Amino acid sequence: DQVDVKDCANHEIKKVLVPGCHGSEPCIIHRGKPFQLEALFEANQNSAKIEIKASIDGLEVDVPGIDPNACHYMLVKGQQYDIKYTWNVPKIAPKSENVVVTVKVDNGVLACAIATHAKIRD
Amino acid sequence: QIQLVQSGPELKKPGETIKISCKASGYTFTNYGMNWVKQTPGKGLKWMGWINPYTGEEPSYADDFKGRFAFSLETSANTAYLQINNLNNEDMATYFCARGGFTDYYGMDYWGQGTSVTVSSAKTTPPSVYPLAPGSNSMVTLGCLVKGYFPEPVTVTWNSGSASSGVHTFPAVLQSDLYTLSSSVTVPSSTWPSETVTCNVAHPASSTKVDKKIVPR
Amino acid sequence: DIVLTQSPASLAVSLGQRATISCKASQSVDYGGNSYVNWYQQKPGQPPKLLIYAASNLKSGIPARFSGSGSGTDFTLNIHPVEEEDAATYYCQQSNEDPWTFGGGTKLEIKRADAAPTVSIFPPSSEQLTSGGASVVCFLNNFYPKDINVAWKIDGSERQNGVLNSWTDQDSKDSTYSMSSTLTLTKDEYERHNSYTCEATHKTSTSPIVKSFNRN
Repeated sequence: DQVDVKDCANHEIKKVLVPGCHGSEPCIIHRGKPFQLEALFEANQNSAKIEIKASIDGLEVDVPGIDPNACHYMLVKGQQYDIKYTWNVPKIAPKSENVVVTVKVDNGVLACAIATHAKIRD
Repeated sequence: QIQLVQSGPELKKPGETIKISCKASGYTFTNYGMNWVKQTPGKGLKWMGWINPYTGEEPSYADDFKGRFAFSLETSANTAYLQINNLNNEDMATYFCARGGFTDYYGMDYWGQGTSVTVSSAKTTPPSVYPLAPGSNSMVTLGCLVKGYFPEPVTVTWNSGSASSGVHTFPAVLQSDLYTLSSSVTVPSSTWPSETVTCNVAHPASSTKVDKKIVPR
Repeated sequence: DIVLTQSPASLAVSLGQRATISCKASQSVDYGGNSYVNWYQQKPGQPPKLLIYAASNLKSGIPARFSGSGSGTDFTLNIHPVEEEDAATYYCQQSNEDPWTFGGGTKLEIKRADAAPTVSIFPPSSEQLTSGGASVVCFLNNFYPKDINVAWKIDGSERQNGVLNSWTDQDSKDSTYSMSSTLTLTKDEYERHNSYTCEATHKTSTSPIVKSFNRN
């Protein structure tokens, strides 16, 4: 159930799980249905607002309906923390086979990742 | 204030096309899918498919409605459309538009009133209205016989809606391509014939309104 | 196709009592922590109205008398206490995958006490006679249960041809049914006899309710 992302910042993230998806192969996001991802990280700060970019064939969109508190789903330097996060995809969301999802989070950024194998369908 | 209002019932001949409309209001139109649903009088509900006003993409159709059916939009007018081509007897049904929840979790929350489509070669015929008065108790029962009309529907009221309790309008029976129904009204024996009792029949397809006073025989 | 089977198809429940309606899906309707089955109520002549979404969520403005439960392939709608206004047909429906499907439905009848019909007969109107027709009408109003017989008599003799009957749907306030019976004849057939009789036979009495008139 682990999938391949890419660390934009300093390697704070160790892994990314998505129910149903495996590695770098097509990860299907069903419109009108919840989308669940489990992330764990070791951030290098003491302290958290969540910011999600997502491009859909190069329509670059900030995601609506994002609960942006990290401590509503979950911290100090030099230790791990686990987060199991759900975004509900609007039924009307555009379909695409070329999607890039970008997620990142007191004095700068905590963690960052880029996933390129999501496909929006149904 | 959320509402979906569909175009009125329609008689179509076999082979013809129909464009049924579904105008929406009270919500941001482009944020919700519009589903179409078919109901045949004998049977139950069949989901026909849906159209996406955010994307403008090609609509999705259930297997039984591929090829002769076209869902479409006029988004500036908050209006979704269902065109059916080369109408056949099996198309004779009521068609509903229904808004999809923002996500699938919320169900199809708001529904149109429906559009009953009649498929027939028989000719539009206005009704003849006959008073049913008792022939020569503390309650008295009177009626109106609404005979020989096509297509459905007719509306029947008593004293313009003023008499609403004690009223039964009966489902129409079709015989030889013409409908017949009756309505009955029950009032206190003191108040008839002293107060007047009038049935109001409308048959929109033939541009007919009739008022019939029930006089004692 | 996800098939949805309702059990029971039809159900008669007394006021204040429980109505339990099952919906069985042919494969799981769960995805991502939710169960994608909704419950609708349809009254005659009206669009379906949503009661319950995602198995167990009561839609706002629907009273808590309605109660949805279940997950996976097994769903239940309970209506408790049942009220007069619940006379309707109820459909489950799945939004897990395309094509979305409805169940065949459950028609809920409200049990009330037995009541005999009020019977009334009407001669053809003079207006109708001028067109060449003559319809004799009998109204059987406000009875329970639905089952009932009408017999037509002309000059004491029984009549089968040209009779057409039409029951109303269960009244949403008093839970009764009503039925009409229309004997249609030509003007000439009509004037060939004198005595016209409508006889209602119903559970409530082994005696037919006889309503009659004479042409003259």
